[PDB]
Amino acid sequence: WGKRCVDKFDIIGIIGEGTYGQVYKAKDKDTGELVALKKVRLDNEKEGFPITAIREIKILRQLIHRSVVNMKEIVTDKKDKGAFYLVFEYMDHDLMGLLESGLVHFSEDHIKSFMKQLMEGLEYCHKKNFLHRDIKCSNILLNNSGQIKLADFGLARLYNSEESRPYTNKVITLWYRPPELLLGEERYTPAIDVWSCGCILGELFTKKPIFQANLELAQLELISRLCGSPCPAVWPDVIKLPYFNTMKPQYRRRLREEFSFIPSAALDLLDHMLTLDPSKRCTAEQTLQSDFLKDVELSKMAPPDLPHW
Amino acid sequence: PCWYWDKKDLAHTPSQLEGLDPATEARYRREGARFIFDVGTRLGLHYDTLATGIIYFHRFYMFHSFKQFPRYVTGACCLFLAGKVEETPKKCKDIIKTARSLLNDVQFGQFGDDPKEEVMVLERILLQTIKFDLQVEHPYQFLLKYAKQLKGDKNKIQKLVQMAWTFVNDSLCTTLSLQWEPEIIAVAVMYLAGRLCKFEIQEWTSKPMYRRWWEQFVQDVPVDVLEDICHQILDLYSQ
Repeated sequence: WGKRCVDKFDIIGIIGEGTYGQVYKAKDKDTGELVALKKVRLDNEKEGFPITAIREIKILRQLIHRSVVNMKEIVTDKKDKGAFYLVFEYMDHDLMGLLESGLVHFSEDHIKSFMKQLMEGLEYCHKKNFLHRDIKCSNILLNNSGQIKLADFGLARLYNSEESRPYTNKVITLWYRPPELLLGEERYTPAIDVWSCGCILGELFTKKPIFQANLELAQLELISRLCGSPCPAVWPDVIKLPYFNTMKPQYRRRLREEFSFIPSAALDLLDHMLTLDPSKRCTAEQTLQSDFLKDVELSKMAPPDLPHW
Repeated sequence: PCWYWDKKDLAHTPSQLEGLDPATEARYRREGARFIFDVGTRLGLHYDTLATGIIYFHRFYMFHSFKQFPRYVTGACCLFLAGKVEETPKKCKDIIKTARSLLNDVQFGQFGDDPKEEVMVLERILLQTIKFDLQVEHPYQFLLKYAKQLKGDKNKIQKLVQMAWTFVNDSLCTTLSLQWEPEIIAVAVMYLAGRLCKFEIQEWTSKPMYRRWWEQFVQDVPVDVLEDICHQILDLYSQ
């Protein structure tokens, strides 16, 4: 459909300061219900239309999934100094904020229904040959009706299984970054998104992130202390990485030991998601079939106890 | 969004509604498309980036008149946007420099006295006109894909692709991109080049007995369609 309508949206309040413009909260006059508006200005920049926004638009029009934030429309104001607004389906909360407060604790069945929706979204993105390349707790949107959506596709890119594609190194940000990127991998796989989800899966059970460091060398050490040092026995192709011999932290994999409280079915997933070798790591399709998420019937799940703030 | 009209609709474009000669608009589209092709070539751009801009250009003037919007300014704006979409971006400043070198004093007058602001402003309109449907595919992709499934003389098949490639570049100077899908155009230029070189393309397919070889690439396309696309391409060389 045509995307060039005037702001017939009644703005409620500013949500924050996202990429290339403030994000407003509003509700359109005709339909009803809430809507998020990502503002994109042209009068600020000699970029004309910002290219970073262009890739996001090109990707979101091709991703249509129940557990992925879908771009509804693009609207305007109206030789003028106007601005565009990206229309997204409004989500009340995000996983990071809910865990920041000591108010919200998730049951075992909440996490199941959550991890299900998340990985079901990734499988859709990975089958469409897209890398998220920025999966984190803040980029996961959750509403008051149990529904979960994956957001922020700015750093997303197209992937080719023909291995004819070297990409960017600085990806995912430090805390949730896979071991391959920390060692200088550029031609990677969708397995980098799985590692991030693994760092989120463990986060849910521990309320706080599992790997918190300020330096990249330090970050590798934290992963090593829990997942084991990058040995060729555990990871044969680790020697083909530029920063292997220069970032040596040996450690025994004490992952199952430090996550004893986690259920046996849940720990089996967390163990397979957080394997060092990308080629020897669980994929998106595989994680939806593990013990902790294979039987999870979404329609039989009851919505969480999320409070409106 | 549906991006395909018929010749009856093409005979009633916003340009011709303002009293523009149908033969003149055809000339304006030729000049405009070839302009984007030239400016992008001197900047060493991907052949898809060129075609992406041209399709933006053709689609733009299905909703706007040439009498209200100067073609060379719009073409430069299309090429600029296409560079960012196809992720082979060029600075807007360097597009104008290239434009000044190719255009004469009269033609460059369309950019006024501040070409950059003239192009930047138009981008807001261009994005709205194309309804933010940025991603487009071109006959080039399917031309190579279809040709890579032909079993025969490597020398003759290679020549078929070369001529077909040329015809695709020519089709961008026409309203064909507004008429038929890239898959059909890719076939049509193979049909044309085949008939010119007396190549029996069917004898290179899995079923050499069957005469309509193209029915294994595109569905439900009469020989009338392929013949029509040829004649629109052939009249470019005609005067």
